[PDB]
This record gives sequence, C-alpha cells and structure tokens, in this order.
Amino acid sequence: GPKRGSLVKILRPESYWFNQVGKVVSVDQSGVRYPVVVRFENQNYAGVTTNNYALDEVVAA
Amino acid sequence: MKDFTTYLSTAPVIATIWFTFTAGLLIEINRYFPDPLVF
Amino acid sequence: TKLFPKFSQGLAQDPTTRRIWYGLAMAHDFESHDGMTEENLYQKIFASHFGQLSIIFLWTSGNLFHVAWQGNFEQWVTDPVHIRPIAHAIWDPHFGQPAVEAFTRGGASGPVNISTSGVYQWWYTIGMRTNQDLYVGSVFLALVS
Amino acid sequence: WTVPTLNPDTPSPIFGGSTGGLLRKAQTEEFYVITWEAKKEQIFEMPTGGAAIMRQGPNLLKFGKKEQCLALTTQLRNKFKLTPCFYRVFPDGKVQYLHPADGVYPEKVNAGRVGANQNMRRIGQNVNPIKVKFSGRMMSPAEI
Amino acid sequence: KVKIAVDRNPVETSFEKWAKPGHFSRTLSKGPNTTTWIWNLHADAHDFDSHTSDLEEISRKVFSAHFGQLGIIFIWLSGMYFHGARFSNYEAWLSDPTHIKPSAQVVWPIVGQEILNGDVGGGFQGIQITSGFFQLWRASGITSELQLYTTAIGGLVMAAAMFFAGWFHYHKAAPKLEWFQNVESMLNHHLGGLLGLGSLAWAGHQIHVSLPVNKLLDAGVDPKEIPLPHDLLLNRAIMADLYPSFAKGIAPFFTLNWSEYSDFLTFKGGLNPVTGGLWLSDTAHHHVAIAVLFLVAGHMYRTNWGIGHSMKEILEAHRGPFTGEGHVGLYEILTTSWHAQLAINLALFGSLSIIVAHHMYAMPPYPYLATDYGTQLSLFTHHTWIGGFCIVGAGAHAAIFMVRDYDPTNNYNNLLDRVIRHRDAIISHLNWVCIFLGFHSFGLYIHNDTMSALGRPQDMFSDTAIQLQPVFAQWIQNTHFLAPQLTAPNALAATSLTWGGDLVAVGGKVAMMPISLGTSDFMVHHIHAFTIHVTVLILLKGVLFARSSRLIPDKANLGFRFPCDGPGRGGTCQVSAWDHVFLGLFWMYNSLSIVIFHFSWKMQSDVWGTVTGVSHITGGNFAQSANTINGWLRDFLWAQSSQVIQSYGSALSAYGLIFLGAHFVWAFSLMFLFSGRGYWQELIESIVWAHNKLKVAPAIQPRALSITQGRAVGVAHYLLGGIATTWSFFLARIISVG
Amino acid sequence: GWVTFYWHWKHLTLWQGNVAQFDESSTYLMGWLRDYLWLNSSQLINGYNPFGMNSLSVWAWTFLFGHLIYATGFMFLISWRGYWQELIETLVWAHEKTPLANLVYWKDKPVALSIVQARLVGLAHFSVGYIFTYAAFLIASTSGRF
Amino acid sequence: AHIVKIYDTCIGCTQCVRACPLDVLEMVPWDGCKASQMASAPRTEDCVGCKRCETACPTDFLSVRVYLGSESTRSMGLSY
Ligand SMILES: CC1=C(C/C=C(\C)CCC[C@H](C)CCC[C@H](C)CCCC(C)C)C(=O)c2ccccc2C1=O
Ligand SMILES: CC1=C(C/C=C(\C)CCC[C@H](C)CCC[C@H](C)CCCC(C)C)C(=O)c2ccccc2C1=O
Ligand code: SF4
Ligand code: SF4
Ligand code: SF4
Repeated sequence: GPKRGSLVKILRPESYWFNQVGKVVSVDQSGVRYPVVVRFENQNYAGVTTNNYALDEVVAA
Repeated sequence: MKDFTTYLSTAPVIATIWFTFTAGLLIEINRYFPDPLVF
Repeated sequence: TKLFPKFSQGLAQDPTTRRIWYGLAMAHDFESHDGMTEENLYQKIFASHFGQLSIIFLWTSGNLFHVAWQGNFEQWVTDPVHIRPIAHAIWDPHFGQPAVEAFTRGGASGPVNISTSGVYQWWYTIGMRTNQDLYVGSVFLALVS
Repeated sequence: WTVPTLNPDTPSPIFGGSTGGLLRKAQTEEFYVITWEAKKEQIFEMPTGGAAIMRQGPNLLKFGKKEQCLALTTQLRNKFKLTPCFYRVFPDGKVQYLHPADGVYPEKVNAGRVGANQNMRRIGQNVNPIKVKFSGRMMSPAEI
Repeated sequence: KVKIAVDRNPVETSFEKWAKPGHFSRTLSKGPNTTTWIWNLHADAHDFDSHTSDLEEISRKVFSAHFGQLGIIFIWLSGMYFHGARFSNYEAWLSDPTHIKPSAQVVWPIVGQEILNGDVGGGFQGIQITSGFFQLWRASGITSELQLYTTAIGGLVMAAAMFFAGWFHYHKAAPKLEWFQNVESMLNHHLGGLLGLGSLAWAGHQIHVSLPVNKLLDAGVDPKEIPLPHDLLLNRAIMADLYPSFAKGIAPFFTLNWSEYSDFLTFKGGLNPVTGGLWLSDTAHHHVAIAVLFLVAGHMYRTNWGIGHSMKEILEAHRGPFTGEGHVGLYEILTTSWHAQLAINLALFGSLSIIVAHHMYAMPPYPYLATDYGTQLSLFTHHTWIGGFCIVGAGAHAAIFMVRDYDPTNNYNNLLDRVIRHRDAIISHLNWVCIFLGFHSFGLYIHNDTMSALGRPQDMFSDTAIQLQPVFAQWIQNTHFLAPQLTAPNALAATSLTWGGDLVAVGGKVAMMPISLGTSDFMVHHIHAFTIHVTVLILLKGVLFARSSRLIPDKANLGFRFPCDGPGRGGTCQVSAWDHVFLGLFWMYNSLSIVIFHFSWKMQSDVWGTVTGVSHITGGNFAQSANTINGWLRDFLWAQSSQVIQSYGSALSAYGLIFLGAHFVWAFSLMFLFSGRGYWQELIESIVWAHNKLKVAPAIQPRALSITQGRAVGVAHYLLGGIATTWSFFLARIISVG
Repeated sequence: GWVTFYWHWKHLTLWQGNVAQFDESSTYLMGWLRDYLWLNSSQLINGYNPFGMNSLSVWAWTFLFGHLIYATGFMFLISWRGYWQELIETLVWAHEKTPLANLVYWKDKPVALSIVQARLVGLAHFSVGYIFTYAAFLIASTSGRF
Repeated sequence: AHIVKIYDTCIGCTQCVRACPLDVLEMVPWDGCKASQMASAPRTEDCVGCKRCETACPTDFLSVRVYLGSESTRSMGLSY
C-alpha cells in the first residue's frame, strides 16, 4: 500500500468515516486482510479516532 | 495576566457581553423612540 | 409447555406471563405466523374482510332497532324543533329517586339518554316515518349480517 | 489440568444467613453451587448482601442463578489472585462443571476451543429481510 | 491531646489553570471534541470525591466552599436591607401599619411595565412584598432608614470578609486532617459558644433596646419621638421609669431575689392585644432560658482534661442482646466520610424547617403580623417547600455514601449489616402498609363522590352523614386549653389561641381563633400520612438496593449514576439509586403541593375574615366542600382562580402572565420526560448533513444529551412549571382577597 | 385538538350572537382560556353539588374520570422497568416466604412489562383519558346551554 | 437463547471475553488477525443480552453482535 503518513479516502459504506478522508498510520507488508491503519480527527460514536481497512476500501485522496 | 485575558475570552463571558450590549441598545432605542410601528 | 400463544410455539413454551401478553399482542400479524404461505395469507385476509362486514352490519341494525323500540321518532317527525331524540332506556339499580327523576325528564315516562347522533334527521330525511319501517330495516340488515 | 470433583462436604464460610437464601427452584427445575480454597482466613463481602468470613482453605457456597457465582468468582480472582470454579447442580443432582472446564479461563487463548458461532465475513454483507420471509418462525437475515 | 495544626502556602494564587478549563479532572483537561463534553464539565465541577482521593484535600476544598456560600448570603442580606432603606414606604408603614402596605420593589417607566407600580398607600407606588421585613424590623426597633442604610453597609463588609477568609484558609494557611477530626472539641465549641452566647446576647439586645421602644410604640407615642437606643442605654433613669426594677441595677439579681425582676421577665402566655404578637418580655425570658441551657450543655465532652466524655466509648457502651455488636465503628464512619454527615444533617434540617413553618403560623410572634394573611401564607408554604427539598437531598447523599465509601470489613456483625440482611422483610412490610393506607384513604373520597353524583348524599362521609372524628386531636386541644389551671399554675393562659378560648382581633381583622377539626380534616391528615410513607418507601429502597440486588449483583462498581444495564434479561432501564432519588423527588412534590392546599383552604375558609361577628372569606364552605373531589375542584380551585384569571390592566397582570408561563414550561418538560436520545441523534445527523452541505458543520461534534441528562432536564423543568403555577396563583388570589 | 377547539369556539359565538367577542378574545390566549373554557366550565362542575344533581351530573363525573385515566397513564409513560422488576422480586420473596401462603403456587411467572408493552399501555391510558375529558366537556357545554 | 454472531473483523482483543458476565464467550486460536485469535461464543444458553460485550468490541463496524430471542427458566436469569 501507500507509504506511511499518506492520506486516503475511506469508502466502506458501514464505516462511520464513510466518504471521508483519513491519514494512514501504516500498512502491514504481510498478508492480513486489513493491513491499512487510518488515523482520524473526529471520533465516532464511541470515541475512536483510528480504524483498520483492507486495500480496496480506501482511495489515496 | 494573559491567562486572565484568555479566561475573559472564554465563551460564556463573551456571550453575556454581546447579549448585554444588544439588550442595552434595544432598551435605549425604545426609550428615545417610544412605540414605533411603521416606516 | 402450555398451548398459550399457539401460532408462536416459542412463547407457547414461555413460563412467564409475557407469554400471555405477547400472544395476545401478535394475534393478527399473519405474516409472523407458523407455516404462513401466500394463498393461506390471502384466504385469511378474505375471511377477515367478511368478519368486518358482518360487524358493521350488526352495528347499524342494532342502532336501528334500539331506536325503533325505545325512541321518540313518530312524535319527533311532527315537531323537528322542541323534541329531543331518545337514545336508549336507562336501567340501573344504583340510581336514586333524584337521578331517576332528573334522567326521566328529557324523553318520556322513564330515564333516557338523548341521542346526539343525527340518525333521526338522516332517517326522517330519507323518508323514514313509522316504527314499523325501522323494525323492517333493522331485521333486514341483520339478515345480511 | 483435570476436571475437579464437587465434594459436597466442604466447610461453608462464616455467615449469619441472609434473605437471598433458599428457594423452591432447587426442588423444581435447577440450581447452582460454587467452590474454592482460600490461602488465609479472611472476611469478605457476600454478593447477595451481608458480611461473611472466608475460611482458611476450602470453602463452599450456594447460589440460585449463575451471575452471582460469576461475580464472586471475579471478586476472589481480582482481590486475592484466587481461583474458583463451580457446578450447575441439576434437579436430579447431575453435577456439571460450569467453571474451569477448558482448564484455563478464557481470558487467555487456548488451543482446543473450536472457533464457534463465527462468520468469516463482515456484517454489511448480510441480505435484505425481503428474502428471508415465509418461514414457520421469523428468522433474521443475520443468521444467514 | 488537642491543639492547633496548619500548613502553609499549599496552593498559589494564579490564573494559570483559570486558562485551563477542566483542569481539576485529568480526563476532561485533554480537550473537547463533542457536545456532551460541556455537560460533563459543568456536571462534575464539584464532585470532589471523584476529583482526587485525599481526605485533607477534599476537606480544605469544602471549607473554602462554605466560606463562599456565607459571603453570598451576606451579600443578598445587605441587598435586602439597602432596598428597604432607599426604595420603601417603611417609615409610612411605621406611622400607620394597618392601612399602608409594604412596598420596596419599584419598576422603571419604560415600554409599559410601569402599570405594576401599585398604589400600596402611604402616597407610595410599587409592588407589595410578602417577606415581612417590616414587621420584623418594627419588632426589633428600627425607626430611621439611616439604620437600614448602615446595616446594609455592614452586611456588605461582612460578605467581603467571608470571601477573603475563604481565599486565605485555602491558599495560605490550610489546616490538617486531625484538626478537622477534633470532633469533641467541635461539639463543645459549637454548643457552648455559638448557641449559648447567641441566645445570651439576644436576650440582652431584646431587654435593652427592643423591649422599651416597642412598649412605647404600642403605647402609641409618635415613632420618631421615641428616644434613641444609646440614650436608653445611658440614662438608667428612663429605664427605671419604664420598669421600676431598673433603678436597682444588678444587685438584686446578684442577691438571688430573682422574683423582683419579674416586671419585664414575664410569663403571660397568650398574645399582645394591640399588635397580635407575642409578649416581648415572654420571649426575652424564653431566650434567657435557652441561653443558659445551651451554655451549660457546651461543657460535656473531654478535650484536654479527663473531665468529660468520649463519644466513641459511649457509643460502644450501648450494645443489645437482639443486636449483636451494636454501635461499634460508627464513630469511625462518621469521623471519616463527609457524606454520612451530610445525609444526617440534611434530614434534620428539612424536618426542622417544617416545624418552623408550623410553629410560626401557630403562635405569631411579630407585631401586626397576623394581619397580612398573604404574608402568613407565603412564609408558610415557602418554608415547607424548602424543608421537603432538604429532606430528599438527605436521602440522596445517604445512598451516595453507601455506594461509594462504605466498607464491609470494619462492620462484620453490625446493626448496619443485619439491617442490610433483612432489608427484604423490611421493604415488603413497608409496601403493604403503604398500599393499605392508599386504598382506604383515597377510596373514601371516591366513595363520597360516587354517593353524591349518584343521588344519595345520605351515604357520604362528612360531618352530616356517617361521621369520622379526630377524637384524639380534639382531646389534646381540650387538655392544652385546660392545662394552666393545674399543670402550669403559674401560666396565665394557653400558649396558643388554637387550644381554645376567645378571639383576638385587630384593625377589624381576626388574628386568631380556636380551630375546628372535622371529618374532612381527619381524611386529609390520613392522605398526608399515606403519601409520606410512600415517599419514604421510594427512598429507603433507593438506599438499601445501593450496592447490589437480587437482580443486579454488581450494582456497586457501576457507580451511583448510570442509565441502565441494557435491555438485558428483559430491560433494565431506571435501576440506579440516582433514578431512585429522581422518582422520590417527584412524589415529594406531589405531597407538599397537597399539604399546602390543605393549609390554604382551611385558613381562608374558617379562620380568616373580618369582624363585624366574624365574616370568613369563604364563610366556611370548607367543612362540606372538602370531602368530595368535584367539590374540591369547583368550589375551591375553579372558584378562587377568579382574581388570578382576571388580573389584567392592573398591577396584578404579572401574576396572570406568570400563571400562563408556568403552565407552558410545565407542559414543555414532558417532551424531555418522554423522548429517547436515539431519535434525537438521528435527526441531529440529518441536520449535520444539511449544514455540512454548505460547509458550515461545526467543529464541535453534535451529540444528543446523555440518558440521565434527559431525565434530569425533564424533572427540573416539570417541577419548575408546577411550583411556579401554584405560586403565582396563591399570590394573586390572596393579595386580591386580602 | 387545536382544530376542534377553534371550530367549537367560533360556532358557539355564532349561535349566540356576539361573534365580535370571538373576533376580539380570539386573538390572545388568555382570552381563549378564560372566556372559552373557564367561562363554559361553570355548568358542568355544577352538574351536581352538595345540593343535588341534574342531567349533567354524569357528564361532570365522566370529566373527572377521564382526568384520572390520564393522570394514571402518566405513571406508565414515565417510570421504566428495572425499578418495578426489583419491586416484584422483593414481593415474590415475601409471597412465598410468609407462612401458609406458599401453599398455592401460580403457573405463569411474574415479571414487569417489556419496554414496548409498557410504552403502548401508557399511550392507551393517555389517549383514552384525553378524549373522554374533552368529549364530556363539549357535549355538556353545548347541550346545557342550548 | 439470545443470538450471537462474531465477524471476520474479530481482532481478538478479547474485550468481548473481557466483558461478558455470563461466560458466553471464549478466545480460540485464529489466523486472520495478528493476534491470531478470534472470539468464540459457544455457550449461548447463558447470555441474557446485557450487551456489555457489544459495548466493548472496538471494531469500527462492531465485530460480534447479540440478538434477542425467546425465554425460559435457564434463559432469562430470574432467581425464582
Ligand atoms: C429534545 C430532546 C433532546 C434534544 C435536545 C438537545 C440536544 C438540547 C439542545 C440544547 C440547546 C438548545 C443547544 C445548544 C445551546 C448552546 C448554548 C450552544 C449555543 C447556541 C446559541 C444559539 C447561543 C435530547 O437530546 C434528549 C435526550 C434524552 C432524552 C430526551 C431528549 C429530548 O427530549
Ligand atoms: C407500574 C409498572 C409496572 C408494574 C405493572 C405491571 C407488571 C402490570 C400490573 C397489572 C395489574 C395487576 C392488573 C392490570 C389491570 C388491567 C386493566 C388489565 C387489562 C386486561 C385486558 C385483557 C382488558 C411495570 O411492569 C412497568 C414496566 C415498564 C415500565 C413501567 C412500568 C410500571 O410503571
Ligand atoms: S437506552 Fe434506554 S431502553 Fe435502551 S437499554 Fe438503556 S435505559 Fe433501556
Ligand atoms: S449479550 Fe454480550 S455481554 Fe451479555 S452475555 Fe452475551 S456476549 Fe456477554
Ligand atoms: S470481537 Fe472485539 S472484543 Fe471480541 S475478540 Fe474481537 S476485537 Fe476483541
């Protein structure tokens, strides 16, 4: 995936951050299904600012 | 002292000040121009 | 596990009173019933409509009859102003002489409610005159019921 | 680790008896019992209320429902590193190891528990309720 | 071994954390991101037990908080006095009380609110007050508004001193825990110093100022004519003239011939016929008695010499066979938690204010007091409401302590422990006794209304049909009336014209009369007792199910305040002791409303009126219209609503306006008390779509209120609406008809 | 409720004659209240009295009955389950532990109402009381005055 | 018994297991996450629905939910 600190656009319909943009913390070089790690700056309905995603679910924008 | 100034610029104080200003203005207006309805 | 809510066997196994409550609650939710098929559902709604028709017919014929029996119609038609219509005979072993007397004054010899249901105006307007005809109409509506 | 065996003869702790006591549920459909052993002798807090003293060594108690055993389990586990386990006692006394079992508490993973009730999928990937319709009982698409 | 201990410069004086909101909680101090942040910030500003866990820290905090409260009170008092000095018709009312009505609050000649400046007499305009400061001041001896002025100035100075003391004893020289724990010293000091010397100096002021000048006023001499207090002090000749004992100084008292001082240390009983007040010599003797009693009481406990008692030793000495270890450890619990003290004290305080209201309407102590029926009613109901609230708060903080700071180990076989044991039997018993009282008492009223509207009043419950008589109360009244002949032979009269006797009237107005008791009053008293037991049941469950429950066995760790435990095991909404206090407050409101209604109707109907005999304001419709609900509604309420619903174009338009506003907000509370935050959050989200589409979404995320927040806002609004409605109605009605 | 109130007031004023009174007292809420309800209430609350009764006693009674239905359904609407559940628990302990009462034993076990069940029963009580009170008032006014 | 359902996003942080007051859960070895653990709910008949677990699980779209079902002596957790 894109190098760390890069900025992508979440697209998973269910995701509280849907159709939004967040900062990629890092990506696992290994083969876990959701190696993407995305910080945010607006906590969801439980107080979390970083979520995990697969590759496709995001767009680097 | 700057701490104190920022304490002033906190929100509720500024809200009170702006509302006091607006209300005082309206009151003085209705004093000097009693019971207007037209124009 | 008692056959309470039949259509809902799980509740039929519930040993709490919520069994009774919800078994009452979902009685007619035929979508949420056991072995519910489409033609089943349809024939059920069909019987339901029949039931509704019968109920409404009974309602109308019952008001017809109660008037035809204990009303002041055939006097009412004469003066459509100072005749208030009689609703239905009042009967109660509790009411004292004051209430009987007070309730008696308003219709005829006996306590009665004063119907405010416009049926008098309607029926007389359509051509209803005599209690005989009201009896006829009531019994015929019950036939259709 | 091996499954323990409920010894019905265990010194019950020091307690003056309270209201949360015996019901007829034990003689009707089910009831429960817990056990453990203490390092020293000490006072503690009865879950159903009242003050009780744990006896130095083994102890035995009686609870109707299960969450009470759960709660006293948690208490002893947290406050003195203690380790209890318990037993569902059926109508006809069919002892059933409710505690221990896996031999190790499920806080730490353990090879041998088979992954159960799991769906290797997300939850947005469930089907519309229009399609689950027409069953003898009402099913939620979540199960399929 | 007890002494004084202190610590220096514990906390500086700076605005640093003033610029740091939420500094007191390391949690909140990390910043806001959602709305509910603000709610929480306001909510737990004073939750000292959750701030930190140092006893000494929380202790210094509550000390300085006390000082703040004190300063505020002094401020408001000085404000009252200055208003009375500068914007009142007080001197006119001093000239004539009987026709000039007190008025101190004046309005400004603006867009139209000047119509309220009611002609209260004395060539004066404004708004009638009910507080009674006029009669109080006359009782004391204030004549010159100069005195009110200097009094207000001194009060302000005292408020400043209180604030300074708070700042000092928090930031510069803070005390220590044991010095906060020296409880025997504290009780000795309070009971002796405070109350003893208060009553003593009170007796002194009464004697040397308020007795003579009030003798003169009642003699009718011109007010400003009467000499000055310092002249009264200086010239023993004048006081000798007034009371021939004063010539002898103090030697006769010293020689133990106290009888000679009886000239102005009297035991009259009864009232003062010219003013309707109690006899000032009698109150002076009373206060002297209280003074010596409490000052002797202030010499009980040991502090630094073996003489005196040890509270803990006395406590343990009382143990019982049926009870096990008895009172052991209570000295600990009390010497260790603020919340136990707060619970006990609030309970006693509320009960005491209730007793104050009752005693005060019973035996009016001020001159010309009995006249203003409006003032009487107002004082009574106000103090009653305050008592109810204090008692509910007692219950609340009791349960709060029980959850938070109780310890099981220290109390193995305690009275406390065994109570916790048989809580189930206790609660079940209380339940049944309540439902029994409810059934009987209220079904009586419904049976009455049915026997009426059916047309058979022959079978109702009144003084006419099948009767019910407060035989016990009539007996007690009889006995207190006949007491002084034999029981207190040196008592010259009953201590209240309510025990029976003649009628004292002033200015064509009744001041008191023996009060009848009817089947009506029986039934009303029993309704009172039922609702009281019900409230007590709510709160006692709230406290005895604090730690755990047969439903939730881990209630303790979940804290004192929380919405539910989810829909689990059938739905767990409203299970916290906080919600217990919620509903208890509800029922408290209901009970107090009913009791003040009882009081108002009884007074208006069968005591009040003017002398011709007497002419009761409703002529006594009570004892026959108060035992049916329809009669209640129509003849009392729907009746007396007249002046309040026609108060327009007059200085009473405000009362009707507030009547309306109170109905409004009272209804408005119901949306909160019924809705559910999930729906609110969804609608909020759609609104956020709307805003954000214009790129105007707020940086602070919008979150619907918390569940408990919805509950609390609902209850506050509802209570406000109800009590405001009844307040406006009472004031308008009684001021119109009296 | 609003629409029916308005219709009723204007038609009362029509049948009586002082429609000017409607056009004047109908532009301010205090006029609405005092002149329309408190003014038209006088007869009903007198349907009976400590004196006797009349044809309107029953309507006054139904007025009061609806008020009670309403004020009781409020308890449903506001209080929620877990509280009553704890209650019923203590209660059942009492019922079985007191002597000579444990003899009989019910079949279906006692619990408080589910959330939705309680909400619905409360709404029912509310609406019933509401409609009863208003209907009684309206009919009493129109008939006892015309 | 009330219904339970895990999902592939079970990160195995055990907060489900760390929360349940009814031992309706346990952690098994897994592969799809780095913790190599997926929560497992093998004892549905003792869940009462208290939803402490659904309160826990930090997966963005939850991971493991509960659904309400019929009742019994065993199920509802009623002491009588
Ligand atoms: C109406 C309602 C809401 C919605 C009401 C909310 C969120 C409160 C709104 C408060 C005000 C009106 C908004 C914020 C005001 C601040 C001062 C911000 C500045 C606003 C400027 C205009 C000054 C709930 O959230 C709720 C929650 C739980 C039970 C019942 C209810 C409930 O009934
Ligand atoms: C009082 C109360 C109870 C206790 C009340 C219960 C369990 C029901 C009591 C029923 C009584 C004993 C008899 C019911 C009388 C009805 C008129 C029955 C009608 C039957 C129809 C078939 C006609 C709850 O269960 C509850 C649950 C959730 C929120 C609020 C509350 C609540 O306030
Ligand atoms: S949100 Fe309300 S209904 Fe839902 S579990 Fe919590 S208290 Fe119960
Ligand atoms: S609902 Fe959640 S917390 Fe309750 S038992 Fe089931 S998994 Fe555990
Ligand atoms: S579902 Fe959530 S709490 Fe449970 S194991 Fe997976 S990540 Fe942990």
